[PDB]
Amino acid sequence: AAAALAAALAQAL
Repeated sequence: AAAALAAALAQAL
């Protein structure tokens, strides 16, 4: 989940 969330956030920003 760490990675999943990291990635999504990278995209959002």
